[PDB]
Amino acid sequence: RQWALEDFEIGRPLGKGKFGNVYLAREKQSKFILALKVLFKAQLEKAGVEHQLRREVEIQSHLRHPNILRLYGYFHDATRVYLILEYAPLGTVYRELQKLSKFDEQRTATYITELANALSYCHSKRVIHRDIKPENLLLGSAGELKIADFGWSVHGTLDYLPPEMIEGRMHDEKVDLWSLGVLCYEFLVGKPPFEANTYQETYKRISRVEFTFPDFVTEGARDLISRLLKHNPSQRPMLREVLEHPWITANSSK
Repeated sequence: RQWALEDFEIGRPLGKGKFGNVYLAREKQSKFILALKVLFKAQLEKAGVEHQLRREVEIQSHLRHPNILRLYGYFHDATRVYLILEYAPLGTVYRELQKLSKFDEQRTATYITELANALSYCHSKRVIHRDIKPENLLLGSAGELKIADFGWSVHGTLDYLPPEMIEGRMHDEKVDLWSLGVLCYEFLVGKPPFEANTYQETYKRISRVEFTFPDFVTEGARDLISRLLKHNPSQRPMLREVLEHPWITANSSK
């Protein structure tokens, strides 16, 4: 007996798919614009077990940072689950990548700075993500990056998974440093570093950490990406060392 669908006005469809739909919406009383993610119960319980996608609402809801999409709350009815999300007006980093082909150094460094900050905050809360793709990075009103509520897709690939995870071995917070490296590279080059024609060859490249730089990538960029993509998790840097890297501080606007 709290938040309910009747408390909202529904707008245009942001996305539709096998698991549900997402719509623009506005709270009747307040009239504030937001997004409403509608998930079909017949899918959660069936496969994506409600277990995995449940309490994670309480953990996610407790995350409050300018670079993390806010989850205001949630509610349900007989057949659906409703997530009340912050609305990101400028779209995904993914679409922007389709548009520009590749980003410049100033834009790449700023984005990495905003990500490292969100991730450092998440670590202090004992929250670790499992692969972050360009399509899961939304853009705020001022153009800032927002890491979207990890999970709850409506319908991450092998290209973004660190070695320890695809190999089945143990993984920890250092998985986030590897992600940072795949992204930095993708922003500057236009495609992820281990891309291949088959899952077979992709795995091989990720496993053996096989990547190369086009001629236009700078030594400063090449040095950061190289420090981040270390097969051994322990060799990867702390998030603080990334925020203080000479190439970041030199091209970032903070």
